[PDB]
Amino acid sequence: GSDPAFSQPKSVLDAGLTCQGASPSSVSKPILLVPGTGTTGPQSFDSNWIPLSAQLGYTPCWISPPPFMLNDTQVNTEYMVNAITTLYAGSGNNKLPVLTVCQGGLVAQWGLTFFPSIRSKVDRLMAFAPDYKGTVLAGPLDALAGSAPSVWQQTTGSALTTALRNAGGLTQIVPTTNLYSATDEIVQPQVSNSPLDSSYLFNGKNVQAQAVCGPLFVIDHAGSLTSQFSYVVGRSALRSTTGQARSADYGITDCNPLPANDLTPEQKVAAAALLAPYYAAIVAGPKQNCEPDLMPYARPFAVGKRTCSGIVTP
Ligand code: NI
Repeated sequence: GSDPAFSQPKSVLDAGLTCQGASPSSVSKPILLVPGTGTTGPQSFDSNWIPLSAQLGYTPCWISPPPFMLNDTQVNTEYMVNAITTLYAGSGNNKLPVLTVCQGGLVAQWGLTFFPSIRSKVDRLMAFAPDYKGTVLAGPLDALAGSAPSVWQQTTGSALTTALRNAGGLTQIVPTTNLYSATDEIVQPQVSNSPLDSSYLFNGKNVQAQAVCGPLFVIDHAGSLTSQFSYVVGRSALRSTTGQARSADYGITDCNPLPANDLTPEQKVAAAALLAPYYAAIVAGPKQNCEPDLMPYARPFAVGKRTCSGIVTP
């Protein structure tokens, strides 16, 4: 039951993977970091989970799909599937955690859905503000002529989010923890604490910040990745014997929306001013006049949706 074929040559996918202080071919305790839209690996995790996971005993690794995750999401997924295949064997055929933010969570779940070979190679998934259903703040699909391919695909009602949904991709495939906020200014809707939210996965550990820390708790898109509450939740997921964050680990002791306590003062300042969410506004990306066609492995699950070739059919 082979994997679908990569549209990209494997050497191009290998050029996006980097382990801090080790080689991806031979590494002990790796963790895969998948960045958000408009960012590279370092731009997303420089001030937070690259130094934080290193203190927890992991070798930080990450992918940086070019250019800044603005290309087709299904191509960004190839970088991740190649990265886990590499890191899993690189640690001697041992599962590894994967930690994501924004489109990274949608990339992680796309790869787990359509590339079965990696499903038993990810130990657990820890996703901060993932947009599995996309976002409504991306505008209507009929006013994005020229916008980046991934911006088309993360627009609510896209063929990509439709196919992921109908393929069974809104169910956790490996042990997953999703930490998100109702006050996410990038990903909406996030207010229901229910399967209506873009970050919700069926059977996962879905942690909406306001459900733990109260409705008046305010935490933005970037804060969802760097807050002390995010660190304590993220650390519970990684150390858990269930592979999901445990409600007994974190609690209301931890409801602090500022950069993680174990960060340095320099790394706390950089995390409190992280503009990566809005970095894309200045970066030049690809041009796209219609939603990118779905790869043949996902086309059946979005029948009736409109992409560049026309209305998808069986
Ligand atoms: Ni983002």
